[PDB]
Order: sequence, then C-alpha cells, then structure tokens
Amino acid sequence: QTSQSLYQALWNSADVLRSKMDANDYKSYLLGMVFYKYLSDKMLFFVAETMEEETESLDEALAVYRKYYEDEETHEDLLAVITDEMSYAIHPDLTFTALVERVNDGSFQLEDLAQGFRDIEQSDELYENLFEDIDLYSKKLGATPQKQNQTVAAVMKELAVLDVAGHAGDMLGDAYEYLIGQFATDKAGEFYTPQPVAKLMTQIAFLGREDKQGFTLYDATMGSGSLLLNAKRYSRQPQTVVYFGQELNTSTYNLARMNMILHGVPIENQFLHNADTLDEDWPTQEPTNFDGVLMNPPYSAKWSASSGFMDDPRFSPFGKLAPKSKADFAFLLHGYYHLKQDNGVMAIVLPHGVLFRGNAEGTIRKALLEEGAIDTVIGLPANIFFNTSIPTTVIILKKNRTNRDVYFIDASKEFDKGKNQNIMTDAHIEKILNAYKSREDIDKFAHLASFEEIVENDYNLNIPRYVD
Repeated sequence: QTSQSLYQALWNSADVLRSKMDANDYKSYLLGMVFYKYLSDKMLFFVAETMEEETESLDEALAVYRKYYEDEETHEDLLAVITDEMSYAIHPDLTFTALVERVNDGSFQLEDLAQGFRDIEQSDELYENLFEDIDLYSKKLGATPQKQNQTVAAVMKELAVLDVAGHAGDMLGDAYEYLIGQFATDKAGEFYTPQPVAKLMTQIAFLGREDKQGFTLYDATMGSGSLLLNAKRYSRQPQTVVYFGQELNTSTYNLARMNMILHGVPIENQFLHNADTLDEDWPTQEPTNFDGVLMNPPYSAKWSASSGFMDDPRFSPFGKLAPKSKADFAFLLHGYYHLKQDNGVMAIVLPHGVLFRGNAEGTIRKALLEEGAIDTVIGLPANIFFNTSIPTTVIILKKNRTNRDVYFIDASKEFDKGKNQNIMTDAHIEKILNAYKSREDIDKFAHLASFEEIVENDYNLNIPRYVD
C-alpha cells in the first residue's frame, strides 16, 4: 500500500537469509533479486498492455507473452517493441513469474535464474555485469544444491506476492531506497546520506531551477546513487535531469545502476563511471561542468597527494595539496572544478575539520574564500549519520559571486530524538532552507559574515566563531 509497507515486505522476504548469514552477505541477493523481479514484472505488464490484453495478473501476462512469442507472425515484432521500450527481452521461461511457477510446480532449477540474469546482462552494455555480486551456489545458501535451491526458492515465493511494477509506481523506488538505507545501518568509509540531509542539499542545488529541462547533476562519490536520485522529487522536470556519477567500489557501482533503473531514470540520462575520483579526473569529454554538484565523500579517507597533482587543474590553483591523511578537501576541489560558473550550485557534506584545520588545509580554505567559493556553511546536528555520531557540515559552493561573504547557519539543534539516532524533520529542513534563502542574521541561528570578518578570523570557518 505504501513505500513503507512495501519496504517492510521486501525486507521480510529475506528472512530465510537472515538465518544463515548477516546483512552484508544477503544484501546482494535481496537487492539484486528485487531488481530482477522489477525488470521481469515491468516487461510482462508492458507486453500485455501493448498487445491490448491488459491484466494485472502476471501469470496471465506471462500467458499472453508466450502466445505472441510462439506465433511466427508476431514473435520478432514483439521482441522489437520490448527492446525499443527497455533495451532488453527475457525468454518467457526465464521470467520471474515463470520461475516462481516452476518453484510451485516443484521443478525450479537454480541455473534458470542464473540464465535469466545472463539474458539481461547480455541484452545491452547498460546491464552488463549487473548480477555479478550474486552467487547462487554459495555454501551460505546451504551445503547441498537441494538446500541452495530451497533457500533461493523461499525468497522468490515471499517476493512473488509483492507488487513492484504497474502500481507501486514511484513507491517501489522509495521502498528500494529504504532497503538500501537499512543495509547501510551495518564500516567507516562512504556513508549513506540521510534523506532529510539529502533533501536539504538537493533543494538548494535546484533552487530557482526546478523547471529547468536538461538540468545536469554530478556526484563524484555517488555510492548507491541515493543522493543523486533525490533530484527525481525536487525537480519538476525529473525525466530530463541528466545524471553524472562516479563510484570506486564496483559492487556499490552496480547497486547504483540498479537504483537508477528502479527510479525510472531514462537510459539516455545516465552517465555512471566506475573509477577512483581522485586519481584520474572524470569526465574529461565535454560537458565537464554541471548545473549541480551533490557530494558526500568517503569518511576519513586518505589519498595519494602525489606531488604530481600540483599540475592538476583541480588542485594547482589552491597553493598546497590536501594532506595525504585528509582527502576531504581533495574531494571538494574536485567537485568544485566540475561546477558550472554560470549559476552552478554545489552542496557537499563533510566533517567540521576542513573549516578549522590549519597548514595545507588552511591554505586551501583561504584560497577558496578569496574567490568567494564558499557561499554557505551549515552545521548539522550530531549523531544523524548511521556510521559516525559526529556533527557534520553541509558546505554550499558557487563560482563568480560578486559578494565574497559567507553565510553561517548553526542547525546543530534542529532535530528530534530517535531510535539511537537524531532525526531531522521537514520542519527542521524548512527552517534551514528559509534561512539560506534570506542570508539574514537570525538570533542564535544564522550569521552573514563579511569578507573582512572572515579575514579577522584568519580564514578559520569554525561555526562557533560566527554564530552565537
């Protein structure tokens, strides 16, 4: 009925997996299998719809598909329409619906699902290697094949009942997002960005351009793509938003590809790259500058800081390179390098360090401030991220500003108590957004600092120096 209950049902459907392994282990099975069900259900409803024999009975849709699939007079045209529509076609017997029928017939063969995955992967480079993180024969599913088959089968049966295409509408997207978030709560690197925070960053990036078609959005440390996909709700032209994202972890990269497809992002509006954002700059081919940049880089990451980077356009303009031990600023300069000087807006959430640390970082901060790169500094409540309890900061950057002032907002107190965490509500986000739009001093909440004030603080941007 709702994304919440759809999320709950999808999560529960993996119960037979919770018994034999932890979340990090069954994560790929659940997320990948839900993804495949979506591709399969969507195709079937599409076939039935196109052949003017609309039925929300997937079993009936499969019957319709088989019928036209078997007729020489319709075979090739059917596949053409499917392929034109979604760039993939799945053999009738390999559809999730058909395999579940096998399960209930007592003839399900694990190899058929694998073949199904391959059907998709080989359909277009868009889907290649997508299911690689799934091992249907791992001992964790069971010691014997009958045990491995039985386990995967139990997941499919629970999954089979749930409606994900045809009516979930954009609910499936949110439900899938909830699943990813839930898996996030379970390391210390690239952390999941809490929805409230994602909303604030995205609303700021799109402010005044909600109707712009072809708005380009870039995240150089996208993770599961969850942050980027917030554009789907805050832009009024969601189907024309062009996404550019980069992720180093291949497994996470694949999850992001899935996330994009499940949020209905058109194939032509997806530009995802699997690589290290700091080593080789991407993209290099125009366009390289974007309307929006949203980033939540890896927490406490280190980087090369090779002397060679002082010849890199991304860092050379800023005096010194970010320290080997603190890649924070390197990620920020990389994002900034890719921000359009014409109205481009960038939001990046990082720990407070970059605001006050000295030496190299101080030098970079200073250079940034001299050209008015730092537009707004927002202090977030402590304990809102799942993998660290530290308070963080959302920094808003813009190029070519006339005013080199910095607007500080201390929102560390904007939160409600939650279950082992602090929660930010829409009202809290709205309060911050309202301050941001005004750039006005607000009692114990916000303060617009002039460049001279910044200078008298010796370029230190520690929030408490500006907001009471």
